[PDB]
Amino acid sequence: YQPTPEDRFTFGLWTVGWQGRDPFGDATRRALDPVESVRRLAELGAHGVTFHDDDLIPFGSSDSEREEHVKRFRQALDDTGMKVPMATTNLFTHPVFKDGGFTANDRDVRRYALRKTIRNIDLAVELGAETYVAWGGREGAESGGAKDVRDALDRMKEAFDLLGEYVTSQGYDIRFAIEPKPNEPRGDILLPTVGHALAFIERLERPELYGVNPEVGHEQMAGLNFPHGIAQALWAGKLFHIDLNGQNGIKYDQDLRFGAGDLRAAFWLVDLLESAGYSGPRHFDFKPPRTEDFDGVWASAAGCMRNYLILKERAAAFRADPEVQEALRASRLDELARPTAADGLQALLDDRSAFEEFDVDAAAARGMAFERLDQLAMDHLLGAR
Amino acid sequence: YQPTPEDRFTFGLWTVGWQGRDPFGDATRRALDPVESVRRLAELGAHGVTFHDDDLIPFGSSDSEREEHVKRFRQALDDTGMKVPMATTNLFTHPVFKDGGFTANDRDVRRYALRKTIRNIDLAVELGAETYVAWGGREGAESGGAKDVRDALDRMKEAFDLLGEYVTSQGYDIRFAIEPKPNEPRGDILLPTVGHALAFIERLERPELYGVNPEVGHEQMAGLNFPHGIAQALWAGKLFHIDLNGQNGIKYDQDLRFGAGDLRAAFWLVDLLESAGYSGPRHFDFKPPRTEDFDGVWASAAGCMRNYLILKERAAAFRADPEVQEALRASRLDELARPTAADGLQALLDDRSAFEEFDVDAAAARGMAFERLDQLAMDHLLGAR
Amino acid sequence: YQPTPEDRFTFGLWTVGWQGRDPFGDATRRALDPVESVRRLAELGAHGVTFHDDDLIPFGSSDSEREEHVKRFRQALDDTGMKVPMATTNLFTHPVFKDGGFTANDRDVRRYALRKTIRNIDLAVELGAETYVAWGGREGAESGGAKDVRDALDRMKEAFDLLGEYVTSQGYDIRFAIEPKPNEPRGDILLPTVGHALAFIERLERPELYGVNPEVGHEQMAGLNFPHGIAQALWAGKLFHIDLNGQNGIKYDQDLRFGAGDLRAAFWLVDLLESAGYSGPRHFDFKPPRTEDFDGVWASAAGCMRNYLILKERAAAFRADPEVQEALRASRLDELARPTAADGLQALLDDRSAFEEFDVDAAAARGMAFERLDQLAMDHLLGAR
Amino acid sequence: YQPTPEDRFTFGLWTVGWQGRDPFGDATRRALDPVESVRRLAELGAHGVTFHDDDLIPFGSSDSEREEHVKRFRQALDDTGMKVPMATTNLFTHPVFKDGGFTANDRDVRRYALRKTIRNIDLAVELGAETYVAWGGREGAESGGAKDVRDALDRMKEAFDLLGEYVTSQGYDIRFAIEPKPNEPRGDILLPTVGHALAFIERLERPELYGVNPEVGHEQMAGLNFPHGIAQALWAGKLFHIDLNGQNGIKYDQDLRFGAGDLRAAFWLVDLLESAGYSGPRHFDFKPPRTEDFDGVWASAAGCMRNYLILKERAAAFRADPEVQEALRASRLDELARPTAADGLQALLDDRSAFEEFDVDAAAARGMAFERLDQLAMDHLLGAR
Repeated sequence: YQPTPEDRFTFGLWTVGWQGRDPFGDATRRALDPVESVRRLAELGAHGVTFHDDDLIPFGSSDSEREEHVKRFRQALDDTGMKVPMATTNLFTHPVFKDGGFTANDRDVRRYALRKTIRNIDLAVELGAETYVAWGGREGAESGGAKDVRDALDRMKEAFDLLGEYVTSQGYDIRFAIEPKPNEPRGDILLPTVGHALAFIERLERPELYGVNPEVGHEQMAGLNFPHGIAQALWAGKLFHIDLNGQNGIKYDQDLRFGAGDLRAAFWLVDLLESAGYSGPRHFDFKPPRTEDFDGVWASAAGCMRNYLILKERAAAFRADPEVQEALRASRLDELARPTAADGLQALLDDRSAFEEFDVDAAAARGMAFERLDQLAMDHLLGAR
Repeated sequence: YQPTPEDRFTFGLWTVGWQGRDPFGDATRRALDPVESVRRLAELGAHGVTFHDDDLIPFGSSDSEREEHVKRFRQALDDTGMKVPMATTNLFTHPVFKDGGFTANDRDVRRYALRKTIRNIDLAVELGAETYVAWGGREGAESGGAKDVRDALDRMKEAFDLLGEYVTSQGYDIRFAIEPKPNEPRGDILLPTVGHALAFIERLERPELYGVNPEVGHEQMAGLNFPHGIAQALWAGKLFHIDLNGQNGIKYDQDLRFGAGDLRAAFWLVDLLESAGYSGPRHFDFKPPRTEDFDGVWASAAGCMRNYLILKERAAAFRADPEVQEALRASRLDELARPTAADGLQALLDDRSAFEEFDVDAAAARGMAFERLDQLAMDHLLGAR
Repeated sequence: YQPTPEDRFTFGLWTVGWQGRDPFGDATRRALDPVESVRRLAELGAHGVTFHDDDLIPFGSSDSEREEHVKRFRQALDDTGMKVPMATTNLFTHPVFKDGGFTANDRDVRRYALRKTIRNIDLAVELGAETYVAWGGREGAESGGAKDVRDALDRMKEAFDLLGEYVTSQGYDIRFAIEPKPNEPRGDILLPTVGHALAFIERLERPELYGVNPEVGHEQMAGLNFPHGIAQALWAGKLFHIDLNGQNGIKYDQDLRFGAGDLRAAFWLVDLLESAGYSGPRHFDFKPPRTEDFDGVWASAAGCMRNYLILKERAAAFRADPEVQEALRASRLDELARPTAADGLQALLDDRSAFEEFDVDAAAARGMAFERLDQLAMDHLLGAR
Repeated sequence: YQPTPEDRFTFGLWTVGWQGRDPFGDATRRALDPVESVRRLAELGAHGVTFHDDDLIPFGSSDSEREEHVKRFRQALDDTGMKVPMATTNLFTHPVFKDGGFTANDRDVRRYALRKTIRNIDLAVELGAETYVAWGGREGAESGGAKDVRDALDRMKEAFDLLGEYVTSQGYDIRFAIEPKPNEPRGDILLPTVGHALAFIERLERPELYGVNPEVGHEQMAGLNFPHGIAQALWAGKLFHIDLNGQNGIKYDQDLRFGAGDLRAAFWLVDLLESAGYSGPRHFDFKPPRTEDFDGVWASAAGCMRNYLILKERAAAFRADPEVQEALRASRLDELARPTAADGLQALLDDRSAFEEFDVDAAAARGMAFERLDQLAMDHLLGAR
């Protein structure tokens, strides 16, 4: 189950680079030079890497220090053949963003947030990124009176419209993806789920430039079904990027390697992405646990890819199995894909078999056969067919 | 804190009428005649009542039995001055709906679901209802292979488009409101949150005819902030109706009386609805606990209204307090309501005070004063000012 | 992966017999005769069945009807070789138990609860049961003032002491197991977790007669790690029985078949039970989803056993793998099993290598190698070694 | 609602001293000198302060630096009249504790953990502390194979027994309190709830020296009822200390000021503590949100005390109200406090009114009147009587 760059696996600099600082503890690992992570990831079979501005260029860097950090990074990409398909802005770490970036109560902070983002969009484009992600991790509140949410959504819309105006005025081929999260580090975060982010996009001036970048662990922190949220995103044509990791239920954001956490959810996610033909990066936004040394870091990253490729094999075996195809008909998945009333409203109204002469008890007695189908899916996942 | 019909408080027949059957227990109360609930509610100060088809007319009723149930009900409304502002369909109780109504795998069931709904829209209109609610409580799955969610959302869209075609062809003045719930009775329910429902509406043929009917306990079962979800719904112009009750966290749907559960969330919800000038019904979808006899039923219903009116007083006192108005400026709520960049993109790009000469440390050091503001809100809620 | 009666798999009458009534829906299946479930389970390879009094003998049965229900049941057990290793009382379904059985506020109800339980202990003993389970599903509250919890725990202790007095006075070889659940059907249930139940047992007059009967889905409804709770129960010598099913996170009690829900938790549970040599019944307290007809019922039951036997194979393969044994040493699982200070307190106090000359940075730098170990566990679970 | 030192309000150095570093963000406030927090707290009306070793004496301090930090601190206590009723060890921050302190897999780390704790027990005693708290925040695991929980509980028991041996050999008047938490910073933490900690104490060599120190937000992170857990702790005679804060449901540990989060739970907690006559410190383990400057820090701390005193008034008014005393009898709270069968087992067995002639339907029909009682409690909390 060896990955190759064709599998389109990508990683954040901040993932394998996480030093292990948590709310209750100091760093357990030294900082990684981005050039070293690029080389180590390429050896593992990754396709590319992603970055926040502040991961690549230390906050406060002079223009000259900046050019030198970019130059070194670009040499590592050239040396390894690694791509940079996605970039993003850090609008959460510096104290200035303690009440948000785009929806900070302080107007000067909001204007600053926008300028910091625009600087990084120019960098992302230069590096070849196709998607620019926005995670508004500080947009939200711990208390009810601190944030009027209608006014905040006005400010959020204003920020994203200005960014769309900038990209279109520059003629850039880059699209935006909004990354929802329900809470942490704010007590509640605005646009908390895939659904909220999708609904919000429909009110922007140029909705076609924006999609979503959902994350496994994020939707699971609201106890939601991640494959169901991804199916809605695909149905809307808005899955621009996806972030893969593991999460054990509703608690703090664990960022476990992909495959860990809810293993059956990972299976159904892989089945969906592969059968819908999603062609974007498979990006891992995870943290090697702070229990690990560098060897455990690389083992953790390698495990992300391995688990995706194992699940891909099992899902493909499941859908290809004639016994499963027969079970899917037994469960009327074929009838779910047929229109309810392609004959139209009037014909439906006139159809006595739809109501007056519909035998509800006979219909009610038909079993759905879902448990046999689900055990076939279990047997395939476990290699017990 | 006495309600009057002007306060627009409404109740489901199925609320005070709940017999107390739960997953582990038999009914503890006899059935209520709908006419008796209408009279008892009117004495309490309610404005009106709502119904599922099957609450008013027993499933399977002949055409003549039907006319007689409607006649009696209409006489009680005339006798009391009670309105019927909202109605809905039961697409969840009968075994035929065990895999859904609009998104059942069986096509015949879906066609049946539509015809059952249309019959009840004609009734609702006759009774004067302005909103028709749809809660797809059986639309969903316990296992991954049982429901292809893209095909299900196609079927859901098809159902709602047909309903919009029917209403517009009949010239009815009625709008639809989708009621999201994340789980229960299905393991996961499609359109699980306010956000998912809003995003879905934007893909229907006539989005202007559809809004949301969120419920307190429903969003709280996903651990989400209910006032934040309602602010997004209002921002989108889609809050057509609202359902009020109480819920203690992420667990089964408790349907406690309004004010019970998360009391501070109830406060912030009332503050929002009143300050945004929401003019729709305040509907209570709750269950008097099965511990209660009929006297406890009416005490429970009366408590719903009482708690709304107490919270309304406290929220109004909060916003009117000059010391709070001063705290809100101290916290820059006024600056949140001002555009970030009404000067436009180019002026922002050229503004050195937004980046090159922005003093990030001085901005970072400004406290937000949110804790003093939140303690003023606590003191007002508790009458301790 | 074929079960045989030696695997000690057991099922509740009420499991395969569940008619599909939920809070929002009518039954989808006809009632099963207990004799038919005994025969169908035996054909599937089960070892035995369990029952509440009211599953076997309809509530209110005359003494003669009772003897006849027991006679028929006993003939089915004789015909099939099925055992009855556990029994329990229904103290939750009848309206009289709406505020509890042992901790009802009404003293007459509590006395009734005790007499109903004692009648069934005599039956259980006659049928050969070794464990008598108590699930206090109605012991709890929806509101704070309704139940003084200290007085309720006094009543709970009094009930269990009286039961221990009865069993010992009769010379019965039966032990009790308390089954904790955090909520549902009450808003909060007393003794909500394995830990609470264990702590409570230590205050009974004869603690040696009582243990716990934990359930997968129950602990997971509090977001707790089920294998960790079972390890504490085993550590205390109190795992008298166990109930196996599946649950997807914190929500209503789903009662999915075993292996469904959190699959990796099921793996770690099986690893623990098998390696600790638990010798009690593997009992399934699950519900075939109401989507299913009778064929789906039996497929669901068969899947419970199949998934246990697959997980047993994978866990045994994991622990037997020399590469895993080597990983476990790399992670110092061997050092965790050695006493910290068998040399004693004074020697520890005098040992300069434990503090004065302890090199904390060198210790801090050692990686734990947990991620390689966990990927070996994933590869074994998935058959990808 | 002005606190005075008689109200026994205490605060951790690390509470008002929290610099605002979170998983996603840098500090927003400068460090506080402990002497300054002592003075500022005393002006606010606090009774005392608590500390981890590392809050008072920077990790790695030489013996001389140590004596000087203690001297300064002791002068501030003398200058202000502040007490130190509780102390604790930091076994979570330094990287050496990344896999735990008492249950680290590495034996050398465990021995180190013990020696670090013992050094601080001598300090606590010198400073006059009556309770020594242990929060094993790093005792736990992110993956199943990393920690054998039976062996870990052996190591945990061994650590606590050695500490009890030390205290008794020194003749110290200090008792221990175990502080449970379900998760964070480990994926699952050992002894995750009040119940688990209570059950564990019963297996130590000298159980009388150990109790619990539960925290509001901790139990609520498992969705449990905090007042119910405290009632069980009181019932067992094990509530040695308590930590007060606020938490909005199941998510990361928010540490909001007391009264924030679940306000009705705070009310019922205060009612219990006051009516049970708990005489220990009311300690606040909270964090002023990182949005705040120093003025917001002190406002936040003051709000903790204010909210306790408001809730105390309302709970006392509730219990004193003749209309509530009458409601409590209507709901048979008086009958809950009477023994079920003080007449004994045989008399119960012979009592035909307990079964043979018990009218279950008449008993079933009695309403419990809980909703009227709960609305009286709401009216009292809100000052709307």
